[PDB]
Amino acid sequence: QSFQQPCLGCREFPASFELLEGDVPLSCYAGEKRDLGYMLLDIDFERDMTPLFFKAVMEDGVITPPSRTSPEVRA
RNA sequence: GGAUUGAAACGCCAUGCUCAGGCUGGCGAGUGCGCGCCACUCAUCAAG
Repeated sequence: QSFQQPCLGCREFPASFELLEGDVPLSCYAGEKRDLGYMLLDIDFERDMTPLFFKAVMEDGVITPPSRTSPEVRA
């Protein structure tokens, strides 16, 4: 169930979803560290919709962004 | 139930491969070559 069909970015790309109740499956990038550069965390809507960015590293295929509510990522 | 740099977003309108042009003119299967040389139907059996 859902309020609306989720989409992968743009509405024309529907996202099939499913709750995961166990260990995450294996990633194709399991043994690799990859740097993706700075990308978007979220839009700080409270601060007149100021975007904020973080540098994305993709060790083992898992990205760990900082909490967008943290004071040290926000303006 | 506020926000997935999102929410909205046609490649779309239309356009003869056509007009046409012998595969033709002509060329003996032909000259010739015994099925032939031989070989008993035959040795018997009343008519009732």
